[PDB]
Amino acid sequence: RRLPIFNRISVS
Amino acid sequence: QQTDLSQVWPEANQHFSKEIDDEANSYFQRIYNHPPHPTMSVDEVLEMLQRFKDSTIKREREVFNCMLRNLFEEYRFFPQYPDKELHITACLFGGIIEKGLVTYMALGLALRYVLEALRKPFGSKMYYFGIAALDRFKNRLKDYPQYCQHLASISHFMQFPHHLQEYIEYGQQSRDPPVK
Repeated sequence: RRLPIFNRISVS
Repeated sequence: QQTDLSQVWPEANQHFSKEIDDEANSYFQRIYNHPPHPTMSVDEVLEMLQRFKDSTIKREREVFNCMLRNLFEEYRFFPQYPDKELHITACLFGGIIEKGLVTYMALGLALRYVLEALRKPFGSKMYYFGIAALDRFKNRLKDYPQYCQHLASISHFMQFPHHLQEYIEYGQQSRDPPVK
């Protein structure tokens, strides 16, 4: 359910 | 695995869930932005969240709920955040506790998330998330003496900043430290 901003900053 | 904090912060009505998500996303984009992109400070975001939390306007409460729910559900990803954004996140997370924007279950969860971060290796990014969050709500520690006992029992408590050691130890006794 993640907001795009968190997908963006996260290094997975 | 996937945490779900919707019992504290309910999901938005389907009718405007896209717009609520986009608004929440925008506030976070601004808290993490750098010039020349639009920014908001942690204090500005906290001021807004205080207004929204128990607003009589549904849209404002919905954006509050969306922001807090997502922030808390993000905890398992915090170790993946770059150091700059993680620090901002820590200040926001500690400020939420400081300003009483979470109570009961969510307050206990917030405290637990800070404690677990402080238990990570000394000098690690999550250790520093813990320290930054704790510094924001240190004036509340005397209200949580058992929590303070747990903090003091951390294996590298002796490496915490001096003032935090004081706040924690006096907090165990339900007291302010000798100077604040």
